[PDB]
Amino acid sequence: LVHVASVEKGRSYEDFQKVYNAIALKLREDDEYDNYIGYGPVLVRLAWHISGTWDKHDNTGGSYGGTYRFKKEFNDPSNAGLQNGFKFLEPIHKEFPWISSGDLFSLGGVTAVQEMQGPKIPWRCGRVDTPEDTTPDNGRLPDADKDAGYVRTFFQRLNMNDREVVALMGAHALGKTHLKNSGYEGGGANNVFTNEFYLNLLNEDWKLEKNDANNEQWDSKSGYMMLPTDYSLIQDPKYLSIVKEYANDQDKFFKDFSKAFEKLLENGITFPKDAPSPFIFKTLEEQGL
Ligand code: HEM
Ligand SMILES: O=Cc1cnc2cc[nH]c2c1
Repeated sequence: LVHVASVEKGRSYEDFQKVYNAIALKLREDDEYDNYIGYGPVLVRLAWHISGTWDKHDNTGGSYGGTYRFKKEFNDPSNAGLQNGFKFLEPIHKEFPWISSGDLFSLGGVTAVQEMQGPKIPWRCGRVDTPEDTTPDNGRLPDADKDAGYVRTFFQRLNMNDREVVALMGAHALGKTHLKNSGYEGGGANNVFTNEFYLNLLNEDWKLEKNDANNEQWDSKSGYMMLPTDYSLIQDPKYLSIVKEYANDQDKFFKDFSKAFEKLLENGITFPKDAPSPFIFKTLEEQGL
């Protein structure tokens, strides 16, 4: 399976910056969502889940086809809660009907990260909607109740190594878990992108507890929580070294996350040699907007 990036006809950087801006302005406007967390975290999760279906072996899944728009994927139990992100993006897609679904979902994630003061994430356009029969089956997204060995093996399917996995997981600084969504509850409720995931892992006094859904999760008195898969990053000595690195170097985390997140969003896509270079969008703040 080959998916060649095809730039939306006649579109250039300015077009996608307009879309970025519309997303960012709405992020600013709809500030009440999820007890004032806002839509930032759920948009990042959405971009990851539409990408995380990829299988390097046969190039099925991936962000390219925008298949989350189809009920099989939309209704994946692993995607519970993401409908909020999709609804957020609906009016953006109405305003810019020319953008592909894959481009919109992935751009939503990039916009969210940047607007939440995260690293710049270069982003390339050209994903093309594919038919409903190309929607990957449920069950390609990761379980949270597993250990480091599971996480490592899982991410090999997405062609991610230890450093890429540890960097990507830093997105768990964002937002919170919702019992009704995932069977996990609580967390920092933050909407600012920092390396705090790693500092929390290393610095909090974690207690393995059972939540109201009868699932185990690690909790701190400060009110933070870690999934078993999160906590596995300090149980595995190779992961632990990287956690310590990011806990002690904000810039390095930002740079590595940016690369890994772009890679994640671009897995499965062939970019022609004469495709535009990746765009780096200005934040609203950089634009004085
Ligand atoms: C082993 C890998 C992973 C597991 C098991 C996992 C699992 C979860 C679970 C269970 C939640 C709670 C969802 C809810 O109840 O609302 C969550 C939230 C979230 N995840 Fe992950 N995740 C993983 C990797 C990632 C990656 C790679 C990213 C992005 C790079 C990411 C981004 C997020 C974000 C931003 C949230 C907060 C969503 C919100 O606040 O609504 N996760 N994750
Ligand atoms: O409190 C830390 C925290 C916040 N959000 C998430 C999401 C998954 N794991 C998390 C942990």
